[PDB]
Amino acid sequence: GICKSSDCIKSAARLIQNMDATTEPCTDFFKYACGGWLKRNVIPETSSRYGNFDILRDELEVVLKDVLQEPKTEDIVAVQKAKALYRSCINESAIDSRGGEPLLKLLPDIYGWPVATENWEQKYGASWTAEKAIAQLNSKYGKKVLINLFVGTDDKNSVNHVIHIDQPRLGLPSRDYYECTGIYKEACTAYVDFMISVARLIRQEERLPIDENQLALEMNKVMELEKEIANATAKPEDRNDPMLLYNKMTLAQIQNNFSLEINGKPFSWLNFTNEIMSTVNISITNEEDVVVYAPEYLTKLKPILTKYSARDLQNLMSWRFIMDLVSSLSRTYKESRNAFRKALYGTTSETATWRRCANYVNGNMENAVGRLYVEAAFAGESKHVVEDLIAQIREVFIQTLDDLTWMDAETKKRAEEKALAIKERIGYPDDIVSNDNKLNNEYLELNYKEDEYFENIIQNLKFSQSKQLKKLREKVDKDEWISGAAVVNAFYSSGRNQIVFPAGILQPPFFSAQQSNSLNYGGIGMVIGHEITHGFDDNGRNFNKDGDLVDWWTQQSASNFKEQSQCMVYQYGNFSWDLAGGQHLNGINTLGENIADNGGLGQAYRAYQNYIKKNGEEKLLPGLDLNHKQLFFLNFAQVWCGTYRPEYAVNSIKTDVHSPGNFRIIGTLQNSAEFSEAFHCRKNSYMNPEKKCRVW
Amino acid sequence: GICKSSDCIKSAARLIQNMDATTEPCTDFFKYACGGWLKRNVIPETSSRYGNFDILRDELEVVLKDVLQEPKTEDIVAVQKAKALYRSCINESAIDSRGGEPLLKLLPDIYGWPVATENWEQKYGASWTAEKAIAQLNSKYGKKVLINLFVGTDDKNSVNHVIHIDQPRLGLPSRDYYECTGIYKEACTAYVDFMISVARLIRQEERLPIDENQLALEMNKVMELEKEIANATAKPEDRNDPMLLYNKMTLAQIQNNFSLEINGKPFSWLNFTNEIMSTVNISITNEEDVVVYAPEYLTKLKPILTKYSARDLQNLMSWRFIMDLVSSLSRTYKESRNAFRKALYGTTSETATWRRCANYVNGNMENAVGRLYVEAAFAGESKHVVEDLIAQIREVFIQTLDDLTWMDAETKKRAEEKALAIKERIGYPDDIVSNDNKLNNEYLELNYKEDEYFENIIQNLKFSQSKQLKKLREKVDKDEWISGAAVVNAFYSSGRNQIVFPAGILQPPFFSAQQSNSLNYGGIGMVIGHEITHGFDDNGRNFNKDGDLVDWWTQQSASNFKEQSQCMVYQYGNFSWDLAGGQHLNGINTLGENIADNGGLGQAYRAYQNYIKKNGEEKLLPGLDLNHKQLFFLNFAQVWCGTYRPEYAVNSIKTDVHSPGNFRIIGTLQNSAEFSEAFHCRKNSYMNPEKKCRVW
Ligand SMILES: CCC[C@H](CC1(C(=O)N[C@H](Cc2ncc(-c3ccccc3)o2)C(=O)O)CCCC1)C(=O)O
Ligand SMILES: CCC[C@H](CC1(C(=O)N[C@H](Cc2ncc(-c3ccccc3)o2)C(=O)O)CCCC1)C(=O)O
Ligand SMILES: [Zn+2]
Ligand SMILES: [Zn+2]
Repeated sequence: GICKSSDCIKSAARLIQNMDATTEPCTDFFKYACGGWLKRNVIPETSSRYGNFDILRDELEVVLKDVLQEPKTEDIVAVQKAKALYRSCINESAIDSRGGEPLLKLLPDIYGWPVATENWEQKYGASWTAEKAIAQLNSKYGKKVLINLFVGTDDKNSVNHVIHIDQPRLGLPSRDYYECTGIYKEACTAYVDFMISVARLIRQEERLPIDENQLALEMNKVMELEKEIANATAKPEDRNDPMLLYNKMTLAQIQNNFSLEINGKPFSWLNFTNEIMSTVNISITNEEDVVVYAPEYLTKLKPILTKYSARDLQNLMSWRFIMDLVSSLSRTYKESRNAFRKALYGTTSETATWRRCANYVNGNMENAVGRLYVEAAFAGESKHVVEDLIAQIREVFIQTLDDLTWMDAETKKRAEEKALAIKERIGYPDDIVSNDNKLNNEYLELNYKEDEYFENIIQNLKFSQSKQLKKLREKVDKDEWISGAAVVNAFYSSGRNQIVFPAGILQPPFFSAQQSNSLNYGGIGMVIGHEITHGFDDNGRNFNKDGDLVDWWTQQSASNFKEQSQCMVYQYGNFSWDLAGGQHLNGINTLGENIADNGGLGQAYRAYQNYIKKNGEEKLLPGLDLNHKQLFFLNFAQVWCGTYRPEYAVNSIKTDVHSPGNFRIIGTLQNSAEFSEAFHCRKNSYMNPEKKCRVW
Repeated sequence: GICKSSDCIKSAARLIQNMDATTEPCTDFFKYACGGWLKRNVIPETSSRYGNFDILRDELEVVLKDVLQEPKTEDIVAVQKAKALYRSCINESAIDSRGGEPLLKLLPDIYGWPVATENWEQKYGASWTAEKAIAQLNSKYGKKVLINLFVGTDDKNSVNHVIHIDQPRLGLPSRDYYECTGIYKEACTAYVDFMISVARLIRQEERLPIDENQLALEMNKVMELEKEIANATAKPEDRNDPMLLYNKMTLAQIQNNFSLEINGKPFSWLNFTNEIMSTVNISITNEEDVVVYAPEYLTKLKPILTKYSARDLQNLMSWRFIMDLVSSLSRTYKESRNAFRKALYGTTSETATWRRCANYVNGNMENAVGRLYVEAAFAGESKHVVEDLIAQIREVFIQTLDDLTWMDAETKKRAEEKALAIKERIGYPDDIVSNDNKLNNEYLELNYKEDEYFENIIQNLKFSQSKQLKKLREKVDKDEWISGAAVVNAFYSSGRNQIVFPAGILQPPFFSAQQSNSLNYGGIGMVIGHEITHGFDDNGRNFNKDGDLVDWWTQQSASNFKEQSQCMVYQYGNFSWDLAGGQHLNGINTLGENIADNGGLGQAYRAYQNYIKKNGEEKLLPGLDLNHKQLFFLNFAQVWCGTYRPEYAVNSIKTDVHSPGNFRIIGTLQNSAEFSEAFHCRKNSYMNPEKKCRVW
């Protein structure tokens, strides 16, 4: 009664090699499921974390290199461009030759970088306007500094676009870093030293005198400024309610309610917006509707900005863009980033050039690269099997609604509506392979030079920014995929009410039409469940079947959601992370993902139980003294095999909305009665606490 | 009739994942056995080649890191030293702080480096003597320049040591490179540029004026000199007959037959030898017996050396030592080596610091590190099984003697004598684990400082050199192992008539007491056979049962050996290597190894056939439509799964005595009738030529 197929022995060996049978499954399931893997592996010097996901990503880069490196005769223009972008990226001889020259040429366009410019006030200060300086960086280069103004889908009308105003991203991973003490000390030191290093490289190349003391005085004034901007920013915990975050205002009321005095002006919100929108020849009036996500940040900003000059602000503004370009310049410029990335990521080295380039072209030409990927790596008969698993999981989500005591019939009926309306995307959009003009027209405006990598990167910035800005009066395209196919991940869009399973994640250990169903349901099944549950998490639950931010919950069911969820907030907030220095997880920031993990695995398990009821038991795996219910949980846990570098662990606890892999395993299985049943766990064993959290 | 053990499914998955079933085994067995592996893998940026051997080596480094990084309470002094050497090596902050300072301190001890010294003639030239300058580098630092004088086992008396005189190693991989054209152009340019770079770093640190033109003039004069020394050196093809290479002379006849005039002196062979031997307080007379391996080189050297000054010679002499120290200094010094190693190895990066350090301490404290390795990684019940496989393979070597038509009864009886006398070493010497004083006394003279890595490396150079020089009047220790245990390799010593199987190679795919015997015989069995056959190759056949260079062959059997071998010289010389630019293998240089591969696999196969005769057929592997005879050849071929970087392929074709992995597979299986029988290969199919080479 044992399976002896090639595909069953491959999976049994992987399961066997990764696990640690000497560990009690009911004491620590991460150690039991992953112990063998952790012992054999060390995180690469170029990696911040390593494990199942990162290994599959590394392997996907191999396939990209194969398809991108060799020109072919019948290659369509779109494919030629991807390959020519790749070739321009991999020629380090050509890049090195140019030094920082392409950046030197760029600086006058952005009002310069005051620290690396002589007489900045006479040269740039004279014309300088906050609304012109911020807009230039925004519209031409996609770099959002001081005020983050973007064109995006209306949360309250999923067919239209709106101008949004939000707090900007910071140079350090999170606002937390700005304390600049203990765990953050090395990151802050390496950040300012990186500002100093680049400023010195530019001065040397521009044949300017270098005063080390004035470099440190000016660069510490940028940190001083960004520390204030960071403290003004709202916490993620104060941004997790989409209904409270959504504030629709006219540009008139923004000018009235959020005044700013920059360089003793004041700030004209209308001039700023038109300075951005004219790039795309769109006229904006004071009767323009704007979604303001950060009203408190805009209020706090007012007394911050009056304190600094045009020179102080532009020193931060240009640094924020320059810090992103340095890695596209010569070795000397690339090297200036060494201590900063080690402090943030723990990595002592950059990834192979061919890997960075394969990723760069995949990120910028997702449909051209996705097409090449699928031909090479993806079997279309998998698409059909995955469609069927999704239909089974959506069904289990609806069936489960009835068993949920914490919701009323009225809210349950609307959750059924949302689930039935979920739009699934499996593998790749057919059009990328079958429609050559469509694929060619999407890149028509791009023209790459093989000796001009920096110009190629700059062209991509302007193009992606023009693409997004032009969407303002345009409607949201229902046929658009939220991800390319050459991606090892899955997604959910609230605004589109859509679940996506790129071809990249549709491979072992997640899925194979030849591996056992216990393994498929525990892998891809759990992942399908996770994406569906995102539609019903603390954020997703706020959007209807059409992707509109509208309340569809009764006061009671909504209060019950919050009550049921709070249990997971405490459970996960109580997990201490040794790699992050004993620090506790953010139970509030990781909530959405934790709901998705717990719901998703339960839904997958019930679908697997229904599969058995209908089809009977599966043939047991060779070399494993585990039944199929146990293999279900073994495979789910192996999806999360991995470890983190201490510096990256310190980063992710603050920036990532997901719990670390080990706690996604421990947390989920602690709440699963089906797990403790399958592993015959004793009451109050570490993996079997009496109190079990449950929302979905 | 199929095996379903955990250990059989692990091996079947590895075999399955590495092979390519879409390839005809009789068209290309490398592609069929390794195709799956080649497709999935790319050579790492830090690797010159990658494959089975390198993967196992990388994995062994993981184990070394585990055992070396954590101090333990009951650690013996020998273990504390290994761990403290490791810790000194991994602290790059401490190393970087020192710059090139530890090298600056070293230079006056070696008569300086003229290019990075002001007024070298007044400072060093005044006292300078070729015999003092060459001796200093030799005795204190183990650096052999111009004349390679060493203490080693007497080829004609395996119990004693003798002073040997040979041609030195060159800064570039082989003499071939010195053409400096085409394939060698980038290596020669990067070599001289590396001399220039280090000279400039030293001048900058010593606050000296830098004249770029005089750096290039002096450094090109070192290349000019080394090009002459390289052309004077004898080819490996002219060094493959141990009987012709062995020339016993007295120091008197060396002074009479090989005069040298350095700095218009002439050279005193007695002063040179005593300058070396006094380091160890050994007096040498002109009646001292010396083995001269390079008499023609010494003759050609005479008109070369008269042409150059003390300044020109010392510029090469110190560079040859400095080029080896640069990687033990700060980042700036480490970086000066970037283009040179890329030209020789194709690597764009150095391996992880912890990996270089684990290797460094394993290479210098092989018994301390081996002890830690075996406790952590090696099961002693494997030792017994391997002993038994060796006894079976030695037996098959003797049995086969009878079937050999090309040898006479008299030579066959002496080959039986040599084989019966072979001394086997399996896993590790018991003493490393059970005898603490012995282990502690071997490192007694070493005292490491954790903040002083360079001093630690310098101490190891002097210690290893004193150890070797002191052996002159001492007898050869019969109990000495030719390798440490933490090594993924196997060896044969002609002088000791000994075969070694370190614990590091006694693991899958080579060996496991739980994997199928077809896999064990095809893996470790082949490797045991290879090591035994080395005792009877074109070099080994010249040494008797006691390790003495004595003729035991009849004129006919010896001529027949040469006749039988010539077939392999042609077969392998006819293989064109695409990675080495279509270049052909050296059929003469790879002969010894090719004999060992072909003999070794045949001996292993016959032992496997005898195993079946006695024990019956083995249970078939799941997921494989291959019988056990086929699995034998599949596993042998998987031992050689791998690929090379083009630059390293250009290096190895010239420097390595082994054929590349793919040709070791194709060449061996082409000559194997048993292979074509097992795979039902058609006559004159690529894998089945009519003419089959055979010696052993
Ligand atoms: C935009 C969000 C997409 C996300 C997709 C999923 C996800 O969580 N994907 C990756 C998983 C990942 N990368 C590295 C590691 C890792 C490293 C070491 C140890 C353990 C793990 O795990 C992630 O972003 O966490 C949900 C389920 C699987 C796919 C979502 O829906 O939240
Ligand atoms: C001092 C000589 C020791 C040697 C030991 C053996 C050997 O040949 N060992 C290694 C094998 C090796 N390293 C990397 C690769 C490789 C990389 C890519 C593709 C293919 C292969 O293969 C070697 O030095 O070639 C004989 C049989 C096995 C062990 C001997 O007896 O000659
Ligand atoms: Zn998620
Ligand atoms: Zn060999």
